[PDB]
Amino acid sequence: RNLMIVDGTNLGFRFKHNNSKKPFASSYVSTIQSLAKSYSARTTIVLGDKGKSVFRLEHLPEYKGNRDEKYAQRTEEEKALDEQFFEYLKDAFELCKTTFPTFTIRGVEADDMAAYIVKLIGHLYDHVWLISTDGDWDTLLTDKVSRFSFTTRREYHLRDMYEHHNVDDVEQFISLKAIMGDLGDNIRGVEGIGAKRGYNIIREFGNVLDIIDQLPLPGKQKYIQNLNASEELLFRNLILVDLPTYCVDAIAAVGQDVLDKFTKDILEIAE
Ligand SMILES: [Zn+2]
Repeated sequence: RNLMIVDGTNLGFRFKHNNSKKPFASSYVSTIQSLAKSYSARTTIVLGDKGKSVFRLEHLPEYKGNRDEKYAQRTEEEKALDEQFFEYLKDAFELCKTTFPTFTIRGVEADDMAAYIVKLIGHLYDHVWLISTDGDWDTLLTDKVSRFSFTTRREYHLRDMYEHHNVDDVEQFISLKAIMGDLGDNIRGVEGIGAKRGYNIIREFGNVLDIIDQLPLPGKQKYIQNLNASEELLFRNLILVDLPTYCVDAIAAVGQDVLDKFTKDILEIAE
């Protein structure tokens, strides 16, 4: 029997993209019942997001400050549609409450909880299935932990780290994010360095903490020059992207008590 951790808000947004008018709460859970059946999910855990990441906002005050700007310039109809979605989502998460253990810790991101659960109980199962279209969740991939994106109807395994992410492992994917950047979450990257360039640098010099040791790096390229002055940016981004290493801190940032209850609840389910 396997473990299934769903990315609630993420799946919800997929139901929005398919249709912004029609409610989805019913299909949502049913779809999750189908997936659990297929992946012999003996245990199923639904997780959604609730608020900005307290842990991230600390190391980067402007973290995700771009998604706010986008809502500021939305018309009445747009903000309306947006509000609808979030309503239908709240309903969707309520429906789940009747079938699957659901969780929402305001101030903690979903990936932070999924990563904490994976660590905490991942060993109690034969496999762990992450249900998300978000490839950032691929930082949890192991030979016993895999992801499944509906948008592509494809499942992603560790061996697929290069084709899908331009890197070779979980540590390189973290270093690439920290070096490259992440527009979607509004995280500044080394100006001039992208996926292909970032990889090559990593392949030749190693992970971030290894590249910091070697700065300045040889080369007369501007991105190689920009790199040599991003040390501060690198240390920062690394914390924001290194999910498996900072997930316990990310949750504890909202209370040594909230972390305790969530720990108790998980194991109280994986038993
Ligand atoms: Zn997420």
